[PDB]
Amino acid sequence: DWPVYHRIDGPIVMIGFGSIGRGTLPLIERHFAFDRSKLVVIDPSDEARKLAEARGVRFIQQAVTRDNYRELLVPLLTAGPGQGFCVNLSVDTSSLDIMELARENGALYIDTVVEPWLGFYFDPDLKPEARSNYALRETVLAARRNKPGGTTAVSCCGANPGMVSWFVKQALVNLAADLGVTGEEPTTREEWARLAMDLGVKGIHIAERDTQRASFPKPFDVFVNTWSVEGFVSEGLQPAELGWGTFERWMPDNARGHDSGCGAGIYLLQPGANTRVRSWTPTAMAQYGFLVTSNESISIADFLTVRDAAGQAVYRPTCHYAYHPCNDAVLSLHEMFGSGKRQSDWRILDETEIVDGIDELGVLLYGHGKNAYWYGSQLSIEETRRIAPDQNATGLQVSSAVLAGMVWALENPNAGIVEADDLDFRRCLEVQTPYLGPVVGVYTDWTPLAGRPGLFPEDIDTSDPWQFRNVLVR
Amino acid sequence: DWPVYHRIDGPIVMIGFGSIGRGTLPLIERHFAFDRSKLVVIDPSDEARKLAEARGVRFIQQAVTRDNYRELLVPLLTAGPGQGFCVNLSVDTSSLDIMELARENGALYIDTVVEPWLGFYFDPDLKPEARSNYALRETVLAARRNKPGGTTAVSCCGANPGMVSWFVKQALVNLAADLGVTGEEPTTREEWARLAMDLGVKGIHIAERDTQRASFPKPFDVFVNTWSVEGFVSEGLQPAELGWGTFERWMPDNARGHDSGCGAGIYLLQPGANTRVRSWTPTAMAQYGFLVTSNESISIADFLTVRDAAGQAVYRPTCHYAYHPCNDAVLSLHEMFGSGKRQSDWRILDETEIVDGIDELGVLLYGHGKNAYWYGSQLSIEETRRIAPDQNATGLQVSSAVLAGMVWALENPNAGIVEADDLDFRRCLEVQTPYLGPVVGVYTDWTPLAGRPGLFPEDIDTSDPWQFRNVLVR
Ligand SMILES: NC(=O)c1ccc[n+]([C@@H]2O[C@H](COP(=O)([O-])OP(=O)(O)OC[C@H]3O[C@@H](n4cnc5c(N)ncnc54)[C@H](O)[C@@H]3O)[C@@H](O)[C@H]2O)c1
Ligand SMILES: NC(=O)c1ccc[n+]([C@@H]2O[C@H](COP(=O)([O-])OP(=O)(O)OC[C@H]3O[C@@H](n4cnc5c(N)ncnc54)[C@H](O)[C@@H]3O)[C@@H](O)[C@H]2O)c1
Ligand SMILES: N=C(N)NCCCCN
Ligand SMILES: N=C(N)NCCCCN
Ligand SMILES: N=C(N)NCCCCN
Ligand SMILES: N=C(N)NCCCCN
Repeated sequence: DWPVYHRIDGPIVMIGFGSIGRGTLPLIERHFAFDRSKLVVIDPSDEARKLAEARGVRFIQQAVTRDNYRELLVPLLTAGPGQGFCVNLSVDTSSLDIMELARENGALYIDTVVEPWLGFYFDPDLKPEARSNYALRETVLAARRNKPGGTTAVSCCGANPGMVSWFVKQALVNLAADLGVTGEEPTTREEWARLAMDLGVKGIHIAERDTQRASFPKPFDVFVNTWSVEGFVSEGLQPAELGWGTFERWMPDNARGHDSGCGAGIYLLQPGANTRVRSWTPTAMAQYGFLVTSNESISIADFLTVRDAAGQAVYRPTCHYAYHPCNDAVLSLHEMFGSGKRQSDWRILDETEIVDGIDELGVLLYGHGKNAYWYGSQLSIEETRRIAPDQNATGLQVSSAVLAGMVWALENPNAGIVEADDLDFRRCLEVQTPYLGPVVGVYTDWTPLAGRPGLFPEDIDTSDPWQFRNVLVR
Repeated sequence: DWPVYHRIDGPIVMIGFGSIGRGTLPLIERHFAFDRSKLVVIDPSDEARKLAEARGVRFIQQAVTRDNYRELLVPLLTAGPGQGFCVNLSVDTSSLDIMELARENGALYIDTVVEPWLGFYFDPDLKPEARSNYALRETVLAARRNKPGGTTAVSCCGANPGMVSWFVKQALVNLAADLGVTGEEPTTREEWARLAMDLGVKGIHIAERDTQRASFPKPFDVFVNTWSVEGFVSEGLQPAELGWGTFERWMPDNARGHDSGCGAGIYLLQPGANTRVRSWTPTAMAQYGFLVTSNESISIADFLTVRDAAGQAVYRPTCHYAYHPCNDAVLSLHEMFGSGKRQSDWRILDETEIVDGIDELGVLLYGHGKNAYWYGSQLSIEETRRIAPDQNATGLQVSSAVLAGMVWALENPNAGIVEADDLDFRRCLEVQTPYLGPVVGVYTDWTPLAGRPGLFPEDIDTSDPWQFRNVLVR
């Protein structure tokens, strides 16, 4: 039967019961021991309430806000007898404030995004830089500097960000092995960074192709996606953003850096979901991805930074998302950007609506001696239905990563604020792999210069195919 | 009972029997009197042969080429007893050479594109300028200067180019009435051009939204369209191209003009089917179109040019395509450009495969006192099936325009080389209108600056919303 990893000896408070909460709840029930009445779900949606009622779980129909979160969450998280777990799978809530509250009260915490309080983005007073995931991540880094150690809080532990950090580590190990480089895997951050440098990894795409499709065609004036529409649109309207590698010799005129912080990022003064990059996955082969911001674009580049004695970066990989969402989401983006406004309605595809497809999600490491290597999951909707209820393949990659991070947090409960890059990647993948379908590593000789130049003049760098100059669609 | 407009007493030579030839043959049979034995279809494909044989029509299974066209076509065109009609609905053949051959032999001619001989669209030694539709059209204008008058040959008489020239005239008439501009309806080119000028028409989009969709979803690695895939891809890879208005104050850095010719055009050093423009149709409302080259982008701008005594243009409208094809074609373009190569297979949607949808095709005249006015057809697939066989809504708009052009040519058989702008628009619409479904005019207050500026800095011209600077997606 399914492994029960740990007893949770306190309340389990799940904030949000949308596509990911719905997929995560059954895994929590499956893999942890606890009295059923310890778990409570908080979400303002009537749709969510009705579903929770049908699952027989406690439900509080309330939006968590800047004004109520202390009065609501402190009693719930401290109900006893021991340590509770705050599982934050919401939109419109501050990850940082809720994380800090959980830690203050001795509750474990996990989320899948650094989300701000409602109102953050649609404010005309914010400069583009302040709307970046780099800036949001810096709030978490500052929180950790201010309060080192303490109760474990896992930031950004979904599929991507989250699982893909573990895939990067596995991929680096595999690349070394494939070269005949034997000897123990890295143990420390510096050793991981040096492995990437030593292997000559220039950069990393989070290279994803979602091929799920529904039994109904995309409706006019409806945004369709396989996970949060609100979340995807919000991030798609944030600046295009990337971890910025030391090898890069060019950036766009509308690229900007940061005065402060870890030093690993740039952003572009244009929306990520209307920015295309040339990328590749095993099933897609060459494809366009959208350069949507993501926490791990920064966090992986930061993690794999090698510095000199003076503290200047001497090696860092480029890292960013290259997302090809499901076809109906591609059409939804074309519709939304073309109309200059959000659609009147939206829907997230349910497993009962999906006729076939996979969520092919992995990491594409490039620039090393074997050109490019993609490592990741090819989870199909058919396999998903066999192994976990109430979610599609996109959802299961996320919910199983949350499961893995929860196991890690329960196993390592005094680790302070951590990102997926800080966790034991082998333990996490051990927990997650039963939910990932085929997990494979594939080399390719494809580069962004394949077939170029064509019929028109292009500004390309033929000396270094993987330069962002060649990847960015201009 | 369907009107039988005229008897055709000579050979009817149909070159090409793809989507448009298949839709056009039954209209020819319906609306002209002739012995069926006098029709001959020429196409290299087995598929075409089998369909022709099923219709009991003479078929010759040959590709027309530069090497064979004289020896192949002259006996067919001159078989008698009367004047023949060459109906050219092919790809990979020279419209100019066939048209000249038909004229030399006293046969009427019609086509829907200025096509070059096979090999042109991918000659690596061709400069971008030479790949433009402006350049191709100039070969036709030069032919007309060399041999004025004579047997009628109608160049570019499909839906667009073709029908939309007639819609522009009707739209100018309607605008004059609504804006209270007094004067007789124009009856010469110079009078039409002066009317556009007097109305303050800054520019025109050929503004199209195809919403046809099939009973099967888009297959991976298959290009799907509602008319020629080979044709659409070829034109999509030609430079983005537009008739260039005197009101325009800016053009992009990669825009180029022409040192000779009618003077009406610019092109961009990028492919038209990967170039987006902000546009509008009644059903789509605000949408992206692709800036795919089209003969009428140049021909309409040229037709509506007012020159001073010295022969310098003092008024000319901007004119270009803003094409939103069917959703499966949108996905096909994303796939093709994203992969950097044509898909391995393609298909044209048959009426038997299409579940619903329309081809909304009209002209959007902008910059006048009522902002913008769209005039055109909203033909549905359901109506198409009721009124004409063997074609979808896209096809019927084209085949019915060819029919109208044929009627006009028989009624005006010694008019020389003409474009759709040169034909009697009321007569042509009288023939075509039974096949166009709802034909409507709609005003809108939408402009390309709607909702702009937004989240990010943009290079806009706030003084004049309709500037290309604002329309082009950059
Ligand atoms: N790291 C990853 O791989 C990854 C993947 C998917 C989603 N996410 C993120 O996970 C989160 C959930 O995604 P989803 O697909 O379940 O989204 P969803 O849109 O399906 O659900 C969001 C849910 O949060 C709710 N909610 C809104 N305001 C709230 C508030 N004030 N308090 C409590 N709940 C509130 C909605 O009512 C709702 O049911 C999103 O923030 C998201 O961007 C991360
Ligand atoms: N003006 C408009 O509105 C408009 C609209 C649709 C199509 N078109 C144009 O009409 C033409 C036909 O379009 P379609 O949808 O029927 O295309 P299609 O791709 O369906 O058919 C083209 C046909 O030409 C053939 N052919 C190829 N090479 C040939 C040769 N050397 N000699 C004779 N025949 C040959 C194919 O075998 C074929 O059956 C295309 O050139 C096109 O771009 C114009
Ligand atoms: N990383 C993001 N920007 N969003 C989360 C995407 C989840 C789909 N695998
Ligand atoms: N992941 C990093 N960028 N740095 C290491 C942080 C370690 C937190 N305990
Ligand atoms: N005008 C073109 N570039 N192509 C012909 C388009 C036919 C769809 N109405
Ligand atoms: N349509 C033009 N641009 N000029 C007028 C041509 C008239 C051909 N008899």
